[PDB]
Amino acid sequence: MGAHLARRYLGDASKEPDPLRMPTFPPDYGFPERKEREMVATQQEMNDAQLMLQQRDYCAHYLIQLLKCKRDSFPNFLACKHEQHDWDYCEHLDYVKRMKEFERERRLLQRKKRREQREAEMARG
Amino acid sequence: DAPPLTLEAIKDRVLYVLKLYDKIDPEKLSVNSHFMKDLGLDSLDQVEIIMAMEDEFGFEIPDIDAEKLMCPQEIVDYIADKKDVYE
Amino acid sequence: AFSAPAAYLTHQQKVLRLYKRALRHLESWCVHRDKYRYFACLMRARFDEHKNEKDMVKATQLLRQAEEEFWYGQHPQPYIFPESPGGTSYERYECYKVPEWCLDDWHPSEKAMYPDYFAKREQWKRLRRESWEREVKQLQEETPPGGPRTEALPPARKEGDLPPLWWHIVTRPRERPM
Amino acid sequence: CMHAFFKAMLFMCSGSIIHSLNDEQDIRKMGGLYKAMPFTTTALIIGSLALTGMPYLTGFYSKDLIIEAVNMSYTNAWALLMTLIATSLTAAYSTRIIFFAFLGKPRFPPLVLINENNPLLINSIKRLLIGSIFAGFIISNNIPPMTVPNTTMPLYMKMTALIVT
Amino acid sequence: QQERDPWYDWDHPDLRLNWGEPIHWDLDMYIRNRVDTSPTPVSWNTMCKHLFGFVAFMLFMFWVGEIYPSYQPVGPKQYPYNDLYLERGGDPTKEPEPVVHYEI
Amino acid sequence: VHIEPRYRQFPQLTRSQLIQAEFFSATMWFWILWRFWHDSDAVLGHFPYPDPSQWTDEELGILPDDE
Amino acid sequence: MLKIIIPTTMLLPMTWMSKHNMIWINATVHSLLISLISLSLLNQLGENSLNFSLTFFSDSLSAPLLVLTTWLLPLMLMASQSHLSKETTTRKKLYITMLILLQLFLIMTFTATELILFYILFEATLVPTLIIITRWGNQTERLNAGLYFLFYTLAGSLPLLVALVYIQNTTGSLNFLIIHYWSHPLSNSWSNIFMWLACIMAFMVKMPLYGLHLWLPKAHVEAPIAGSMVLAAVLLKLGGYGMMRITTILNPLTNYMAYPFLMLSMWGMIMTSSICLRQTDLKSLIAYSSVSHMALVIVAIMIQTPWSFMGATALMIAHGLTSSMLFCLANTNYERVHSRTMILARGLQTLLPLMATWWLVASLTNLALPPSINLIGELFIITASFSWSNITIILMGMNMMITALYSLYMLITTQRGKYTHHINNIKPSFTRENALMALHILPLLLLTLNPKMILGPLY
Amino acid sequence: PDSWDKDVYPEPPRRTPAPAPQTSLPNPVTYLTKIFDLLVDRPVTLAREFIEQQHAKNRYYYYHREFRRVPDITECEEKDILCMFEAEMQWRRDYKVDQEIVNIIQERLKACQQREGESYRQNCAKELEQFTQVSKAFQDRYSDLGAHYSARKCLAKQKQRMLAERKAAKEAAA
Amino acid sequence: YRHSIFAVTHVLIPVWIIHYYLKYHVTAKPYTVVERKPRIFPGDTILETGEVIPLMKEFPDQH
Amino acid sequence: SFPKYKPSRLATLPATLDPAEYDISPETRKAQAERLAIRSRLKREYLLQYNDPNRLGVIEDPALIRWTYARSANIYPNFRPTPKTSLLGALFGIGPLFFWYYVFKTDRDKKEKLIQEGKLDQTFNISY
Ligand SMILES: CCCCCCCCCCCCCCCCCC(=O)OC[C@H](COP(=O)([O-])OCC(O)COP(=O)([O-])OC[C@@H](COC(=O)CCCCCCCCCCCCCCCCC)OC(=O)CCCCCCCCCCCCCCCCC)OC(=O)CCCCCCCCCCCCCCCCC
Ligand SMILES: CCCCCCCC/C=C\CCCCCCCC(=O)O[C@H](COC(=O)CCCCCCC/C=C/CCCCCCCC)COP(=O)(O)OCCN
Ligand SMILES: CCCCCCCC/C=C\CCCCCCCC(=O)O[C@H](COC(=O)CCCCCCC/C=C/CCCCCCCC)COP(=O)(O)OCCN
Ligand SMILES: *P(=O)(O)OCC(C)(C)[C@H](O)C(=O)NCCC(=O)NCCSC(=O)CCCCCCCCCCCCC
Repeated sequence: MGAHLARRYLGDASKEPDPLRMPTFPPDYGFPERKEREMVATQQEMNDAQLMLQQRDYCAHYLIQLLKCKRDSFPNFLACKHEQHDWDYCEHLDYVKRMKEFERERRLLQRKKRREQREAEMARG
Repeated sequence: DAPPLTLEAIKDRVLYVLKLYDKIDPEKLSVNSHFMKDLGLDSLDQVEIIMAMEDEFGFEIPDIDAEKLMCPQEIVDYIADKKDVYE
Repeated sequence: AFSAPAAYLTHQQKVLRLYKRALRHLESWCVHRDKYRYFACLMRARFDEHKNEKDMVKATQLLRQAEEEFWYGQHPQPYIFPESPGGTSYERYECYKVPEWCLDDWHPSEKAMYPDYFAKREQWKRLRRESWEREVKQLQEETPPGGPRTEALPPARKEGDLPPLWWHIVTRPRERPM
Repeated sequence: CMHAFFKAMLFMCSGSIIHSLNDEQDIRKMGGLYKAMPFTTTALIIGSLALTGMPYLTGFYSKDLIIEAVNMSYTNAWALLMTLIATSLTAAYSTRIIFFAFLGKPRFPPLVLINENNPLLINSIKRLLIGSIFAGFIISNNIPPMTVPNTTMPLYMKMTALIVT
Repeated sequence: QQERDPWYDWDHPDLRLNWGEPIHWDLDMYIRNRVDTSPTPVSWNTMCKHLFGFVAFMLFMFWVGEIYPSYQPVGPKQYPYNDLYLERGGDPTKEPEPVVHYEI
Repeated sequence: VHIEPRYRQFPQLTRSQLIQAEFFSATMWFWILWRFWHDSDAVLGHFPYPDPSQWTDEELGILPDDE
Repeated sequence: MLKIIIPTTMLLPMTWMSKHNMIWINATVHSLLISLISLSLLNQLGENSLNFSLTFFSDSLSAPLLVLTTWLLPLMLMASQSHLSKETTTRKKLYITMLILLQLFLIMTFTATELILFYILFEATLVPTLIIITRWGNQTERLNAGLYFLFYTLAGSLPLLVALVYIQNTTGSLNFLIIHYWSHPLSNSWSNIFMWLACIMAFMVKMPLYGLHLWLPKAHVEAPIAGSMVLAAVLLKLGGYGMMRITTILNPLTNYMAYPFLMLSMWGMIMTSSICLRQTDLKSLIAYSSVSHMALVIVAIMIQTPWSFMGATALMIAHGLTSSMLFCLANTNYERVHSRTMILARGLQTLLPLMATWWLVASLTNLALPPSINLIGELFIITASFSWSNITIILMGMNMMITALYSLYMLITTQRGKYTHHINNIKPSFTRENALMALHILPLLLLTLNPKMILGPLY
Repeated sequence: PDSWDKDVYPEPPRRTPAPAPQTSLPNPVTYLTKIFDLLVDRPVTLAREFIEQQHAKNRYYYYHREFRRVPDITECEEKDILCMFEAEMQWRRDYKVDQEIVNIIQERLKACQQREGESYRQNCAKELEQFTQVSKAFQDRYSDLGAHYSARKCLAKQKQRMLAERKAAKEAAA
Repeated sequence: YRHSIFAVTHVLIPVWIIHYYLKYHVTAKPYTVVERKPRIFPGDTILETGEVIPLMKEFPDQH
Repeated sequence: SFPKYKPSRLATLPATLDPAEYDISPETRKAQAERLAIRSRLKREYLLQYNDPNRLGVIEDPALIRWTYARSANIYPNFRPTPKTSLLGALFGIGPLFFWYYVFKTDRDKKEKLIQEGKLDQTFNISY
């Protein structure tokens, strides 16, 4: 649900992003120097922790810490609130980065539409 | 589970319903009174009386049988026979 | 159930059956007792309005239109008493109904566990055997030469007899057998 | 698991009502049972609240997360709409059961045989009633995290299940 | 037999038959456990139209919701090591095409 | 305990069943209030939802249209 | 095999020399002893067969069939002594003699190592069966049933004799071992097509194939209880054993010639189940169920894979036991009310509870309920058919649904509901009948416990 | 345990982490493990000690049957029934041994899947390739022989495969 | 007393039989009981070899 | 007025809505009387046999005997090959067989063509 669905369906699907094909612009297009994401947990550490393949994202170190916390304080199932919050906050930051990627895709698409309209008008005139 | 029915209990309940009927005078109502010969009701009144008894005892009297029960004693005998009441 | 049916239903019988069915379905629609009382009185008002009608053709047409109205306005899921044919408790205790002929195949030890019951049962069996000839004779004396025109059965006309064809009616299994 | 708990309790309360009213199963003939039958009344109310997703009963820890995941997924639009309408209709028929069985005036036959004072019935419903309140919290907090949560979402989308309920 | 009267004293109460009366050719399928032809509150044609229309409308709307899915305004989820190339069973000898995710 | 059947009257109740029903309704409501007092994030959420309109083109890496 | 063959030929003089009241006791006891002795044949090998002599040999396919035959004889004696109380001593001994002769022919049939001796014995089984049917059957139609059975079988089997002697002239031998080791491909020619037809048509009639099956309801309904028990449990399995044996010399022509028979088998499986749904007679219902199961076995043999042969063997043994038990149950009901109509006697659960339990167990095995060997065989055949093609699953699933439907329909109709009011002679079940049902049903569950004993040589 | 061969049925070394409790609360699992060891493990161990003492007094041995090799169907002359019989029996025994080899490899695969757990797709790649190779060879040998399979039919299948491979090699070298 | 006789029979005898069957018969053959390997986290102590699994690198911690 | 009810074969017409129920002729009444007389005669016979103290066994039902006979043993004597019978028999007995033959033949031909062309996924297909 959301207004983006209304914009894409009852509107300009060419200006709205396509979730199954995003991104369509180069990651450095408009970013002069862009840094790669940092991964804390290593492949061997995630493999040892037996993280689910969908849980082996960039937040996996907080998940590993939460699992270790819950194992050690077993009878007290209410003792890993801080580890749970750290994992949840890392997931929140990852999600807002996904939202930023979507918004960048949207305004890049509409900038391309404006540029091509300007070129078309210049060619016509 | 539930207490068994008795002839006196069935009689009491049928006469109770009939005394709560407005078109029947409770003073001249007896267990042998006829609904139309000496109470002055009609067929629709008898239908409503039988339906009231059905609601009272929680079971249904088929139309073939209900059209003949013209007496509180007849109703008592019918219900006792259907419920296997002998005392 | 207990009464033998006739060849046809009279107009009055049809009207009364429609009255009862209509009141039951109205009660199914009108769940609450006060609302049911109100609309039941209105329904009886309609029946009493058409109560006095000499033209039987008009009376039959009124009944036909009332039946059509009922079929259109009937409750899809009318209330049924649990023990009634459509009910939830209908025929639940049929697997517990066993006959007395099934009773007499018992082993002698089993019958020895109930000495007093089986003495009374033997008395009942003797009573049944002593009356069968009188019952069949009474049945064949009172029938018309053509045959039985209805399913009704006569009572016992004498001080020592029993109503013909009584055994299974009298000894039918109890409504709550086990 | 959560549905096992509260649905079993709901069926047991329904059976208690049926038994106390001489094998009657029609809500049109039930009535007055709120005061007539206290313990089964409170048990059925707790179960129906847990079924509809009361914010901290045993049904909240599963149904609320299911609705959140459905709203936040790349799903069929018609499937999402039907799921939300079904949540509303769940609240609706739970209301129908309570309203027609427990509130109001009686409609059952005048011989009142209502009796829910058997220790077997009370203890069985009591055991399944504690679970319908606390078992969701215990189970949810003791199982390992087997899925990534939906930490960030709009407030209206967060409160969708409660609003439709 | 379902249409037969239930309040009558049949000889076979469960089958709703009397002794000696003619038996329908298809009694084997018209028993109360089998095909029922009793009248219904709604006409059969109306039942068919309503049922078929409901199911066809639901099928059409599921197809429509498939070609118009509902989603959230987010980009693809990102996974660390070439989208977890080795975790998903990729060949250790062969070198995957690198997948690089940048900050934003 | 033996409960005598009533005819056209409210059934006989028991102090034990009344107190048990009251105790368990109170237990449910205490639990709901206690959980809402502590874990209010489960109902109202925990992290704010970003507004994409407030993100600058400079931080989203969008160049000026003329450029 | 002589240690099993000679005791049967000694059952004969013992039967004729025992006293007038000890015939049933002697026959039953010594049949049980011979069954126990025949249990030793189940110790088979993994490489080859048990080559006893030049004339007889045993295999993983023959051994369970022999055990089933030897076990079925005493059960037939029990049912027979149920229904033959008023007979004279000479005629009782003649009935027991027919049963013993049939068992001897069946033993030598399953253990015969030559196709011609196998033919002679497998045709010799017709005479005792025909005599039993047309002499000790109850109704008028036993004569027509015997005619149908005899002439169907002979019309099927005479071209088989011609083909067998032709193959002996062509290759020099009809020994099964030699024709297995010296087999050659059958080229696609009209002569080879008609040789294939002769052999397969003999055994398809014996099976029976759908469309060649009318003799089966005729004979199984009109035969006495022992005749019904041996017709369904063992005599139907001569077709399966023969088809499994003789298809050694029929390849690769079986790949091309099996289409009509597979189509007939699958569609007729559906059709006979649907017939079972609407049968007014109990014995006819059980007979048509037998036809459906044998259709499945025919499919297994024709697709001819190692997984299909194991399923075919398992299904043949399981069907033998289950159908014999069902016939016995129906016969007890008939001996009560003297009618085969299914709706006449109802409420038999509230009149006879333990017989209701036996009915439940027999009907639960008739439909494939796991882990019964019925299901094991059906599932192996279904898997092999799935590898053959992927719409055989559609036909097989439809057949399983209809089988469950008619089995539970039979159970509900006979046992549940309310008893017929005027049937007042339902005496309590006899110890003999109860023991008969137990002896039918316990071996089936034990075979479930040890299933490799009935999976055939391909295991 | 010396019951089976660790080379045939390998298992990785078991790395069990040491407990690192961080609470004063007692461990119900530890208490129940102690109760289980007291009530169950000790009686069953005593019973097994008694039974094993009784077994050691009646020690006796059974041997594994050894089959020598015999000429195969390739060497057997046409319609030489005795050599054909010996070759057919030998081929049947080899077929059984190959079936059991495939069973062993499948057991390895299943055990590794369960043991690795949530990272089986990467950690069981060695067992998957071994199963693939063994199953492919077994299929190429005994794939479509039929219900009446024999050494002659398998020889014909192998001759057909060799002819096809020779033709493909000639076409490639052309 | 009733539940004491019930508990020893119904719980104790089956658990004895099953533990004997599993320890000495089932687990005497390869791959009969397969356990999922325990999870290992950074900063752990492997008991089998007295090993120490190292901790993770420093997190880019926020707040 | 009210919408009318359309009877079907599987949802028949109620007796209260049958137009003939409200048009009763004096011959209709005597037909009803004759039917009731037949039922009463049969009921009397059955009840006499049923209540006989000396009867042991099954009261044979001639109607049931006739039904079972008509369902099985009287069909072929009363069968004639007509155009309708011949066409229905040919269809229901031949059409399914050839339909299934075509389906399975086509499926197996496609499977064998893929096998020969060597582009059918047959890995791990050990059991056949
Ligand atoms: C050895 C045992 C048997 C084995 C048989 C195997 C095959 C052998 C074939 C030849 C047999 C020899 C001939 C016997 C003729 C008998 C005739 C007769 O009167 O029989 C009744 C007679 C006694 O009755 P009865 O006092 O004469 O009164 C007669 C009245 O009719 C009584 O009045 P009723 O009215 O009650 O009687 C009427 C009855 C009277 O009818 C009869 O008695 C007629 C019996 C059949 C006729 C003979 C057929 C011969 C042709 C060969 C096929 C025979 C198979 C059946 C053999 C039956 C043997 C009795 O007729 C019917 O009921 C009509 C029934 C019609 C259908 C059945 C008849 C046909 C069956 C055969 C056809 C099927 C063949 C299949 C193919 C395979 C063949 C192998 O039985 C005997 O005497 C028994 C004979 C055997 C005695 C034992 C011998 C051995 C002793 C011990 C040896 C130990 C050896 C060493 C062991 C080591 C330790 C020491
Ligand atoms: C662990 C296995 C051990 C089991 C050993 C069993 C050996 C036999 C024991 C059972 C035999 C039963 C009877 C034992 C003694 C008889 C008792 C008695 O006196 O009663 C007789 C019992 O008579 C009988 O019923 C006959 C049955 C006894 C003889 C049948 C058993 C012979 C079986 C021989 C077994 C050898 C087989 C081994 C070779 C295998 C062959 C394939 C009198 O009864 P009726 O004659 O019927 O009365 C009427 C007279 N007016
Ligand atoms: C979708 C299901 C289709 C099933 C298979 C497809 C086959 C075609 C459908 C049935 C056509 C005929 C098959 C056999 C049916 C026999 C016809 C019948 O039963 O009636 C015969 C009539 O048949 C004849 O005697 C003459 C033979 C031919 C007439 C019937 C066949 C005509 C079929 C029309 C051909 C198709 C039309 C094409 C239209 C466009 C379709 C794309 C007797 O008449 P009555 O006495 O009235 O008995 C009926 C009692 N109610
Ligand atoms: P008692 O013997 O006094 O009965 C008197 C009778 C009625 C028999 C008369 O003597 C009589 O015959 N009068 C003339 C015939 C007659 O009454 N005709 C009219 C009868 S039908 C009528 O007009 C009433 C119909 C109105 C109600 C229709 C019901 C439909 C509603 C169904 C709704 C169900 C869900 C709400």
